[PDB]
Amino acid sequence: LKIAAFNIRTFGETKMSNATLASYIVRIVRRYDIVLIQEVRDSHLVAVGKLLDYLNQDDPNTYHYVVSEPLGRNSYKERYLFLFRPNKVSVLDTYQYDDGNDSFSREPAVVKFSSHSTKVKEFAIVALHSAPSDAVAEINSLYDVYLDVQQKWHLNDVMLMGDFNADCSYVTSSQWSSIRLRTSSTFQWLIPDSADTTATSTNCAYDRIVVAGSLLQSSVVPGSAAPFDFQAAYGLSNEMALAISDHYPVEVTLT
Amino acid sequence: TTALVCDNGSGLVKAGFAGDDAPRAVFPSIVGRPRHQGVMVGMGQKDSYVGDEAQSKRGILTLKYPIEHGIITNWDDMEKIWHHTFYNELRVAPEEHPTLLTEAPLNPKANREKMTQIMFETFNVPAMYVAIQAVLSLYASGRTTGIVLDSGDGVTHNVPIYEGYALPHAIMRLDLAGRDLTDYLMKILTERGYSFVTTAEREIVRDIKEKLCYVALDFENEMATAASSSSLEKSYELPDGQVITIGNERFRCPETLFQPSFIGMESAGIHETTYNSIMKCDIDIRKDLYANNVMSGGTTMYPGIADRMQKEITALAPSTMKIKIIAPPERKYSVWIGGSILASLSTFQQMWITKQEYDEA
Ligand SMILES: Nc1ncnc2c1ncn2[C@@H]1O[C@H](COP(=O)(O)OP(=O)(O)OP(=O)(O)O)[C@@H](O)[C@H]1O
Ligand SMILES: *[C@@H]1O[C@H](CO)[C@@H](O[C@@H]2O[C@H](CO)[C@@H](O)[C@H](O)[C@H]2NC(C)=O)[C@H](O)[C@H]1NC(C)=O
Ligand SMILES: [Ca+2]
Ligand SMILES: [Ca+2]
Ligand SMILES: [Mg+2]
Repeated sequence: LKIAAFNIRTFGETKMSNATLASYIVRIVRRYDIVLIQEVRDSHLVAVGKLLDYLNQDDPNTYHYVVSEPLGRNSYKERYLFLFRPNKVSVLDTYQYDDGNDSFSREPAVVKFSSHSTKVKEFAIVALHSAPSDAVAEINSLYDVYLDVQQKWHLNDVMLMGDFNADCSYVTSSQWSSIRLRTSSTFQWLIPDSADTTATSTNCAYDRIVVAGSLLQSSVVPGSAAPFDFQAAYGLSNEMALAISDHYPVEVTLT
Repeated sequence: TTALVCDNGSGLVKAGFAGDDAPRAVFPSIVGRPRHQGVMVGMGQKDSYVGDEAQSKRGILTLKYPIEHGIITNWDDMEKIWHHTFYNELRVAPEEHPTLLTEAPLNPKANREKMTQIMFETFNVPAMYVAIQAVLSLYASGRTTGIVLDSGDGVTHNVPIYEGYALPHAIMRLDLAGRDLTDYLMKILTERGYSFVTTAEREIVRDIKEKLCYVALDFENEMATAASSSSLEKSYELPDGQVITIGNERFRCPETLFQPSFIGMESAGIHETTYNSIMKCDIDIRKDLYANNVMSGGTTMYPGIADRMQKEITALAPSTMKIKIIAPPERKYSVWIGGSILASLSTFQQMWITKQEYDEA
């Protein structure tokens, strides 16, 4: 089972209407059994529908979706979009964290999957694209989101993932001690602080995959979690690379 | 016991309670079903969306318009629209309310019978009535004789009415109305150098149409005025905050009603179809039709339109004929208002078809 989280810079109609860029996004999505797409700026779901048209052109059930409404504190809004292959996994349940805009600018989408191909049978994925200027507080808050999932679904097997902005000027070395999601031994951080998850010339581990729960942690293929450098993978110029996104997907495989 | 009034159009449903002065619910006449399998976060799989939610989620839907040129053509989707109207928009139980529905000029009898069957058998309404849209608009203006120009999102009709009787031999239909004007505005703004094509850009163009367009009294003089000065330019601030300027597009767009050739249609304009309709009527009622031209419908809302109609009909009519165009400020809803007045009359209460009558017939 391959799972990814991918911030696609200004994912929307203009980008999906570009045949070249659309093809690259489709190629990347197709790598995964579950993928979380962030920075969806798609007022009428038109770009989401176009992506699904391409993905499902041959077999109409290649991918199914879970999508949020537009989220944000002000006029700038983004959706979370999960795409998944229904033959690999099934969505059992979904919700939007609300305890919401008090704790997150984009309230996390939470999806429960069942998964018969892997050691873990049911697990949740929590999505977050944090506000960079609030990254410490928002990542620390995911600890409370975790407790919520536990309480709601009596479930300890939870993956938290997305563009957490978790490095560089947004989270410095001394600030990790302020983040319960990092300080708690409950969580394994699969994308290390050393990784580069930006397609641009910065060297930042902004994008992250965190796992909680015995079974889930044991399903992870050790060493499989990493950024997917699509510029290298596809032999792209840096300019073509950045036209796709300023971030790489971060991925992980379950066995 | 309060009657409901539902005025179903090609583009918009206008629905509400009889005796109210405006419809409570106005929303697009659209049903959309998802093209792919998935859910909105925290929701179950939906079979379809109706109205505003269908428009705002349209990118992952296939949209259907159950009403075409004012006539109901998809009964399954029309049922969904009515269900949404009763349960979601008005939040009433339909078996508790007599219901007035409206229909287009020249609606086939079989269509009216199907509307009636669905209301009684599917929705279990206790009574109902079907009225002709143009007759309701006339009634709302306080007249029983006159000629109605009704122009909405999908169709424009001229309907002469004599002592409350719409004369079907003289009704004219023009398949050009608001949706065509919006598309033409999009086209000519695009020719100017702007870029308006997406779903969202069409939404903005519809707004520009409704806020800045107007009908020139003398189109060729207005074109010359627009060329010689900036006096007819108007600014419009887009959602993102950038301001654009629109000039002769403001009056070229609704000019299409008088010159359908602007969108490649070979048809007479609305002034000509008005005249032609009056000329199909007995000469002895024409004086009364010319003095009582009532405009109805969203697409008659353009500033200038009444003056330009008065001018063009004066040019066609006998030179001593008294010509009057009546264009009520609330005329985008005047069909619905006429229905609201009628359904709220104690006088009217014996015109309802009851379920008992429907059971006996
Ligand atoms: N102020 C305005 N100026 C110009 N056009 C307008 C205005 N307000 C509404 N419209 C147009 O009116 C149309 C809707 O009017 P209406 O509700 O009478 O139509 P309908 O009943 O849905 O359609 P039809 O009567 O053709 O079946 C839309 O095209 C809308 O953009
Ligand atoms: C789709 O996106 C590509 C990549 O951004 C666009 O290519 C750029 O734009 C023009 C193409 O003529 C070039 O001058 C740039 O150098 C291109 N960048 C790269 C990296 O090739 C392309 O134009 C877009 N296609 C369409 C039709 O919009
Ligand atoms: Ca980098
Ligand atoms: Ca109408
Ligand atoms: Mg680093």
